[PDB]
Amino acid sequence: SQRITIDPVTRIEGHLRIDCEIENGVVSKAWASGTMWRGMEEIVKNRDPRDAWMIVQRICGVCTTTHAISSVRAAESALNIDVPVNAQYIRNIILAAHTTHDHIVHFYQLSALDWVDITSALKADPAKASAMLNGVSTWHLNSAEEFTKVQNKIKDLVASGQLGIFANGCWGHPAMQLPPEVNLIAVAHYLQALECQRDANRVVALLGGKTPHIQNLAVGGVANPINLDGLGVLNLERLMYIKSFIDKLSDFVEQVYKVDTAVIAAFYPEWLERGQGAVNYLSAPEFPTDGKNGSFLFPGGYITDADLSTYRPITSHSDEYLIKGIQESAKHAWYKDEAPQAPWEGTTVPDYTGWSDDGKYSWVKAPTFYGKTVEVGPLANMLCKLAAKRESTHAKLNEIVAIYTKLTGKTIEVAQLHSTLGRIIGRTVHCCELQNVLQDQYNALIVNIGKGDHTTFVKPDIPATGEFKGVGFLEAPRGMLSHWMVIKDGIISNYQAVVPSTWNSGPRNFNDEVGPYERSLVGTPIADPNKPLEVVRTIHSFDPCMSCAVH
Amino acid sequence: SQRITIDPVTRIEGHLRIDCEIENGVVSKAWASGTMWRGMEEIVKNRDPRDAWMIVQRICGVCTTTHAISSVRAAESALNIDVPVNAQYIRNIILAAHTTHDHIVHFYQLSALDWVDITSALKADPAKASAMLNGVSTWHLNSAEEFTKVQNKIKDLVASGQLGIFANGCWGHPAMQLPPEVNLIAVAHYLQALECQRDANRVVALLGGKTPHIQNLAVGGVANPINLDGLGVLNLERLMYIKSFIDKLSDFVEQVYKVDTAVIAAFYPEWLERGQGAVNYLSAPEFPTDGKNGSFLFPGGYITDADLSTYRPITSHSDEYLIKGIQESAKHAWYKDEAPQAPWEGTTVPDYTGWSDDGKYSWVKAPTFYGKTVEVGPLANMLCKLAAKRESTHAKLNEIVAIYTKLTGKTIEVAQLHSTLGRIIGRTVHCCELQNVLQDQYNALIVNIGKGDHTTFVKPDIPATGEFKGVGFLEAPRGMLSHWMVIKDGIISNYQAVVPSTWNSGPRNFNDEVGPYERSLVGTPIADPNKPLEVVRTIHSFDPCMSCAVH
Amino acid sequence: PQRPPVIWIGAQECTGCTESLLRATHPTVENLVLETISLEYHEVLSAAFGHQVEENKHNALEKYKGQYVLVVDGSIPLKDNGIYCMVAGEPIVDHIRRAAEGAAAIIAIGSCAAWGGVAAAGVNPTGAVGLQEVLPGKTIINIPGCPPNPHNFLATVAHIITYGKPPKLDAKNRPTFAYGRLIHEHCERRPHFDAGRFAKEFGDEGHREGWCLYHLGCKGPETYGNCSTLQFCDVGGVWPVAIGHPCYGCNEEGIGFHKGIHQLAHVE
Amino acid sequence: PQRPPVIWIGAQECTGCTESLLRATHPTVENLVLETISLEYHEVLSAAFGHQVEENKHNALEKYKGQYVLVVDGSIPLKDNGIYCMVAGEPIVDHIRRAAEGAAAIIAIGSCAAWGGVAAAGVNPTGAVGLQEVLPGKTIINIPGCPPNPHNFLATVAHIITYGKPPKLDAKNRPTFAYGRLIHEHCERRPHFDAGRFAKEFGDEGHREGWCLYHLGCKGPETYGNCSTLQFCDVGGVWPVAIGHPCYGCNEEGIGFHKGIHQLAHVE
Ligand code: NFU
Ligand code: NFU
Ligand code: SF4
Ligand code: SF4
Ligand code: SF4
Ligand code: SF4
Ligand code: F3S
Ligand code: F3S
Ligand SMILES: [Mg+2]
Ligand SMILES: [Mg+2]
Repeated sequence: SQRITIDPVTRIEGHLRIDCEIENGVVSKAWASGTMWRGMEEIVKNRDPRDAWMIVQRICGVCTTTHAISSVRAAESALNIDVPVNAQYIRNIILAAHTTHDHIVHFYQLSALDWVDITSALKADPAKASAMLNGVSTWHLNSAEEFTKVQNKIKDLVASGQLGIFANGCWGHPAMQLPPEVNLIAVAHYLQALECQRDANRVVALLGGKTPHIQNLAVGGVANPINLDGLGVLNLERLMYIKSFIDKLSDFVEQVYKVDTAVIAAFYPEWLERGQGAVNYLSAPEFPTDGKNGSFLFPGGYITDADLSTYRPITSHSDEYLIKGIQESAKHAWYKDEAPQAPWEGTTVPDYTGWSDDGKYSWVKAPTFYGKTVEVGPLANMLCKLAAKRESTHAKLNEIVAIYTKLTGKTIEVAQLHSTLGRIIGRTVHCCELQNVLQDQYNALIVNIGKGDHTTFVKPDIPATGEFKGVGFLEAPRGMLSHWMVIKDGIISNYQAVVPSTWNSGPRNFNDEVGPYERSLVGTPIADPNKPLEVVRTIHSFDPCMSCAVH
Repeated sequence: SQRITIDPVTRIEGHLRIDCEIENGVVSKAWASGTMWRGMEEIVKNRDPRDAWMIVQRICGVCTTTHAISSVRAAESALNIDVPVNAQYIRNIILAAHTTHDHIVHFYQLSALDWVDITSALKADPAKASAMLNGVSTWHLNSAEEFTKVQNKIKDLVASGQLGIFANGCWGHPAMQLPPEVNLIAVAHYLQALECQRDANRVVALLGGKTPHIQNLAVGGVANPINLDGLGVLNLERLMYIKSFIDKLSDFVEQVYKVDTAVIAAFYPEWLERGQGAVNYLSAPEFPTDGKNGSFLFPGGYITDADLSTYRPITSHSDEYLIKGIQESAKHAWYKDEAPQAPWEGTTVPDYTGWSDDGKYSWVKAPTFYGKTVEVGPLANMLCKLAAKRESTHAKLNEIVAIYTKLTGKTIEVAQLHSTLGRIIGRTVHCCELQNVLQDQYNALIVNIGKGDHTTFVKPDIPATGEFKGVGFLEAPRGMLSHWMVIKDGIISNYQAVVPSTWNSGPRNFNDEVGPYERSLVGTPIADPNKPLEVVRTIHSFDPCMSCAVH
Repeated sequence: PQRPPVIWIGAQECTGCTESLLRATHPTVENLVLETISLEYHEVLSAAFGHQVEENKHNALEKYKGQYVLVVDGSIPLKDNGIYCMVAGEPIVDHIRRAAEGAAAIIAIGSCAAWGGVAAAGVNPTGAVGLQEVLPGKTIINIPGCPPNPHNFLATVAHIITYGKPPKLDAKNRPTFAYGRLIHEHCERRPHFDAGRFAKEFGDEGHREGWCLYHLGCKGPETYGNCSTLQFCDVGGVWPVAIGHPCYGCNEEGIGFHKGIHQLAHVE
Repeated sequence: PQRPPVIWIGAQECTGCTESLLRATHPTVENLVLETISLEYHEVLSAAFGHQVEENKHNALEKYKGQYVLVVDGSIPLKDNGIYCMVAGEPIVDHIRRAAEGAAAIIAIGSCAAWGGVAAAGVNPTGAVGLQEVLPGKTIINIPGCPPNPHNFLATVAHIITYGKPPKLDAKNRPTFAYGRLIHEHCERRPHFDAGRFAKEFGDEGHREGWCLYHLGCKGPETYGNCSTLQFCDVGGVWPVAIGHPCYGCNEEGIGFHKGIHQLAHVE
């Protein structure tokens, strides 16, 4: 039984340590550890409920926007506020555009170099690389000439002997299975992605006031002043500018990102056969479109036993079934109180004891839903949508499968979605569907303004006395996010965040059940224990965010 | 025998009427007429010399920048001002970036539809079109996929009821000689050009304060405040932004515009054999780099009898030889005073007599240099630089000719440059060399600021009494520009502009010699006198600007 | 789908207002003409010339009667019976009045068309006037500036297309979203003005700290527009005052091209 | 041609400061990393992980001793002997003191690294401090904001590379080009502030006219920065108050994360 540690795990957000036991070239047991804590839950305590979102947004700047919106939703929940529909349109556009940037960056900047060897890309024939994409994609930047410009940038980087960021990576590793040509294709796409994600953030910026960290929200709605005829406010000219960037996203997402995920899968088919993190999945519905915080564009729900037939829909952020099930345990985390806590009754009292395989080993709490461990994130959200018979999701998944089929002569069944590649696929599908969310919600805003509705804000009435508890759900890039606020005598008496990477990276829980990261690693083949590329591959599929996991 | 009129000539700036007599299907005689007048010379009169540039910039918005810089240079000449060298770097960067936008738009938006048939492009095979460019250009946007997307846009436009801009053009006209594939290529590049020209103007905007119509000049220098450590002024961050846009220009210029020039020439070889407008050529030296208004990056001069050995260089904007030679005559224009006038003594009093074939027929004056008719513009500037043995110009021209040769197996001698396509080639060569001007001058500005020089402005001493005269020369996108200012008792007593298109589009002069547009048309074959595309082709090669020509 | 028709006629124009379209980003000029409108007549851009371009105009005037927006840049010269601007052998005034009859809406883009502009300044040799003067019984939308930010025009056209009516207008028929406020009443240098922090000459210490330009002759105090906020070219931070030169008042009748650059706003 | 080495260490960071680079345009991140600098260590972007990436750090620290610029984002937790941020089994405070030894220059990017920021607010659970407090005797360039405009950082690095010295700094060691002035002393809504034209509640008449946000709790009056001028994302017109929300004072110690959103600022 050989012991390895990967610390730091790079190409994630935040500070993560992964330990594995390896027996007979295969990991037999794992531990995931969040190694940095800030105490954000305590930092926002005792403040006006209206101030929380600006503070708690700083839980993470990668999934910026998410904690901000979840925080206001939680205050709105506590105070029984109906959000103006214009304010929902605005929040929705921001969330969808942000998640667009987020998924693109995760696939390319954070994940690609797990599966792609840049040194191999040097050996490629650009003409052949370009040719093998004919009839596979309509992207306009797949020319031999584009690929050569990219190849020369790599050559020159290598020539300088300053590889920097790209130095000492897993080049030449036995698990790198792409031909030189598709290595070069992917690197060219990596660079192109950076343009696409910038456009996505320009959408976020025009509504948020900037990004990272938007600044246009309020408990009660948004701070954008809608006035078609106003100077210096959200007028038609500004809305046209927003639309201009929304329109630039779809092609890269559909013709590159979507196609590259089927291509990666085609060359790594056994990764559809490992990396399962859980048999239980949860997602919240997202993108409300009425004046009552409901009518979501995306459905949510709960699946158990890896069986879509068990699908229990969740179509309301006020669903008591969802609210009552959630608890967190610090039995194996560095906090004092170890029994499972409902977040409204949660505590976060640090108790650092150092690393113990059998005791406490992480700053991440271990969440459960009615006692079960649950994977959250795009896989969970895809499975829920499939189970809900959302035609759009089936159609989009089938589009990716169809490309995989053209490439391999094989198909992908729902059973193979419980896997490292299935998880990657769920995220790509999410990103693709979000482009229609952006178009629909922009149009809805335009038409609603046309009807004469410029309302963006409902003034919160926060009573000077009495206790109020609120919970704000949000389906973030990485999974179901929830903020839990208790107000007492007009100020925050308790605040607890249960974040998607908390579900996934959580350590062993109150009954010692390992979390999704830890479960997913069991069975991972290791060619070289000094270069455990294979574990990093699986862990990256969850898109770890540790400032999120720990806060 | 047959008489035709083309009124309006489209795809130029301003209002131009062209009349032709046709004999045996060939034009035997032509008239060029500027049909709109504003009286900009009269409008500036009696004002502070410092006010002129903001007013006369409005002579033109296509060649914005040019009249502003020429106007300040004229006031500076009158008052013997040495322009601070940083202000020169800034003026030059603006002029070179603007001219880059100008030339690109002229080749594509103004000119290509003379040579390119959009209906034929629909019939093209995108894969064939892309394959033709293999080894011809390294541009990254020549893929079959790009060309398909472009083809579909045209298909969709035609399919709709509404061709708009493209309605009722010379589609199917016998002088349209491009194959479907090359038509498609050119239309794809027409669209891509629009991005390149936008980037060129972002450079202009960041120093000028906006475009069209910059606002950063002064008699005495510029209004940009250089201070690397200052908030809200021209600091290192702003300069870096400028550089980011400068860097974006060169690939399209070198790999698309330069290449398309040769392919157009490849399919239109006879257009190297007609369209000569003159045997005499004039240009001003340009882009001063010292603190004494000299040391020009580009040389200027005078050439007679279509013979480069006659080249008399001009290396100073205060060269009397150039200053003494210039006169204008309204013998055949709608002004009262008809004998040739030196511009310091020029008048501009309207005398509209309506059209007369033998009398007056234009609002454009007819300029001469020592009594001779002269062509100005990029062909003039190219010829002068070649005559001056400027290695950069020869090298750049040779690159274009070599592409021609790769395409045709034929060559281009200097003799053939005296033509419609030679004039087009001059313009392309000018755009290409200007990219090095941008790099050079940006770097010079950066090093000079690092030496501690942040001077941008010397306050002018303007005497309350006495007479002073100055001339400001500038090599504009369409040729040598000159603004002639007389100051009397603190104010402007006379102001005369002699503009490049005045030289080229001028009507018969005092000695009845036709101007360059008029000469260029003799010999032009006409397939259809009701659609004289062949005339429009040659005239467009001069890049007419009639608000400039007439002012 | 069918795109709203636009007919564009240039009178005494420097073509700067057309050129502003080439700087536009929302929409870009190519998305403008391929997706948002049908540009049925435009002399600067049209493939057709001469007799074929006049065919295009009459055909569009007929086919899209009562549906097109008519745009005019440049001033209209009234002196000597219109002869100072003649296209296809007729005064530009005539082309314009004919086009105005079938117009769904009429826009004067640029200060020249809005109020005569530079061409009508000084002694006004051609008797240049604004479009509203030429078309006295029609409601003309004025979009001034020399040239305005193209989106002042584009968002006005988009309002008509999207919502079926022009945007809200001030007393001078300028869209309020762009011209409802003095530049000075929304200028980022106002604190320097308030504190008496003034640039006195270009290149001086105050100038190089981004101080107020009032004493360089800034016309912001009497010029309505959106130059300080919308600014220009969508790159961020660019308008004349931000790059270091006073507003000249080009938007505003009686200011731009009347007052000296360095004449103070409180001086007539 | 060799590129200047940079070593980036993340302490208690939300990654927003690294993310700001992905919005940059001059240079873009890809141009930054391939052309402008050599980014020798960065946890978020490095191909290598674990032992391999820690090798890269050790190698770069040695090879470029006295040459690299060290960047730190996130606060540094000192409580309980540094255990609140541990990478590769050691307190981040130790990684940072080691790397600071051979640094040519040292930059604290973001308010967390500059002065403790949000992570040191309230009761400060981890005893988080700013970089200057952990590195006494060293000159720390502070580029605050949460996160700053990435060009506040990029132009600082560029000044260092191009002219061999840091840009001019204020008393708090912030580059004057970006932090030399109160936002309120260069804010385009100052005229409304002066006139008494205030938004009182999001969505009200004044708010929808773009009036001053002082009474919504704008911290512009007590916050140094360039948010009103350079603004954000290089699209033009984008900063928090332009969008309709008060400045929170995220740049400024004692303001952001200490005062309530709707708490009024002091005005000089
Ligand atoms: N997506 C996301 Fe965060 Ni940095 C996680 N985990 C979210 O709430
Ligand atoms: N280039 C140019 Fe203009 Ni519209 C001409 N002719 C000139 O000065
Ligand atoms: S307004 Fe200015 S830009 Fe438009 S035409 Fe008149 S002068 Fe040219
Ligand atoms: S610069 Fe012009 S507009 Fe801005 S404050 Fe000073 S005077 Fe007013
Ligand atoms: S400064 Fe703001 S953005 Fe940078 S790390 Fe601290 S919280 Fe995140
Ligand atoms: S309070 Fe805020 S919004 Fe009002 S002027 Fe000052 S900075 Fe601008
Ligand atoms: S001169 Fe004109 S463009 Fe704006 S800043 Fe002044 S109004
Ligand atoms: S909150 Fe921060 S980003 Fe600028 S506007 Fe205020 S300082
Ligand atoms: Mg928590
Ligand atoms: Mg003249």
